[PDB]
Amino acid sequence: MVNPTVFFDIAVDGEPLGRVSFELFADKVPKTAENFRALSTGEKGFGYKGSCFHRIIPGFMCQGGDFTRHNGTGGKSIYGEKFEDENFILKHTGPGILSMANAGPNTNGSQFFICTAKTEWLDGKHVVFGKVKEGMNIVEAMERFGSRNGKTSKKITIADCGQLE
Ligand SMILES: C#CCN(Cc1ccc(N)cc1)C(=O)NCC(=O)OCC
Repeated sequence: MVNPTVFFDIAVDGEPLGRVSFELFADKVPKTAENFRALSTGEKGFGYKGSCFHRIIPGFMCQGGDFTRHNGTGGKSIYGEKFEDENFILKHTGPGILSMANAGPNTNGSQFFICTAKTEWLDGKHVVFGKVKEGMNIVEAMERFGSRNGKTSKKITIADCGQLE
């Protein structure tokens, strides 16, 4: 019944930066939380380890999770290539919100974003499923490698990831 916690160890051109951990709201969005959790442990045989943050826009969000094409055009969920929008109970209330990227209704895969500002205009369009627990400072450090158009100035990778006890 306690919401799960997952971590990401972040590197910058291969050099360790720090760890960000996330509370996944499995009490409110279990299907979506489970997908992110499993992708984070790699227990299905695929997932986030080694993948990059391909789009980082300071004052907006950091986006990653495209472990098949590395640029925002790929990824897949543990349920198939895509899955439905589970619900929109949770809103984009400020920095640290963890939400699913998508390409239209009912097109969730593996891509996600971490907000670094309130993004209210995404409410009811993107499924919010977690929040940063520890290491928002590390998110803020990653954010400084982004740009207005989202292209990063150094390669930002998930060097390791998994589930915390
Ligand atoms: C290019 C590209 C990637 N992409 C389209 C996309 C997203 C998720 C999945 N599974 C497939 C395509 C998107 O990034 N779409 C907009 C979005 O979700 O922004 C969140 C702030």
